[PDB]
Amino acid sequence: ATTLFWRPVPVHVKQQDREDVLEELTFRILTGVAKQNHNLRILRIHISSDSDLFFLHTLEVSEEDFQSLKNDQEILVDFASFPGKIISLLEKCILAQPGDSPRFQAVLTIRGGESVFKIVEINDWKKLPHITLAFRP
Amino acid sequence: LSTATTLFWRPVPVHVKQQDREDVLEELTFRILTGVAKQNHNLRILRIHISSDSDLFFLHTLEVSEEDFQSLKNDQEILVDFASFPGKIISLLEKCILAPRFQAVLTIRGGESVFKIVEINDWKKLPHITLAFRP
Repeated sequence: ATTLFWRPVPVHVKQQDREDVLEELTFRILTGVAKQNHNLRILRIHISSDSDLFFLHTLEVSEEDFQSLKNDQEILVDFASFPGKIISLLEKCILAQPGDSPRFQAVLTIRGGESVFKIVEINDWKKLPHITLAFRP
Repeated sequence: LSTATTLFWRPVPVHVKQQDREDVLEELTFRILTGVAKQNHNLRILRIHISSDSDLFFLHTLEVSEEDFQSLKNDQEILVDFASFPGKIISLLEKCILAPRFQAVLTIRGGESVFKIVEINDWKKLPHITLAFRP
């Protein structure tokens, strides 16, 4: 395994039927091979809280899974360059300030068994979805 | 319709996605019409017509009544109102005409068609607007 990213990121957490709450969530991005298959390279992303044990959101994307994600999210680069672009988007959310425009925000809509993570760019008339991922508790 | 005003009427280079085969680049005429339907509580209506450029053509139409615009406003996470919406769309359409960073994309989704304007950046096709049209 290789930790390519490990630091807190400002995320607007949307709990079920509860208004948005800005929280500092820890993001761990790791790479390597699959546990039950060393012929398959995988990407693992961990969303956690330093003040909650039950708050764990994971996401595994293998090079096979990426081929569907590449078409779904309309990504131009390859699987190797994918974690870098995620890190870049996560960096913008960290450096983002309530005054500047356009502003990048990290959003996590949490439900039962599934949670949707989004990073949007808020311009003058719309929120532009830079990335959309699905995480499991 | 009362006080009808055609805000937009010109062909646009559109990438019409083919499924089993390579997608084709086709010029489609986009018409944006706004007006007042006094038959419906004087509520305003926004019509967008997409048609191919030939004597034999297809016609897909999108209608949004102003009280229904909040549905679209929620789906696409739009921050402006019904009146400011056409201006943003026209702006994106013109960017597609000029050369490519911005491209117009039309794909099939069941019995409907999905129009989309994307911005080619450094790693993906950033969707600036996604609309559903009905034949």
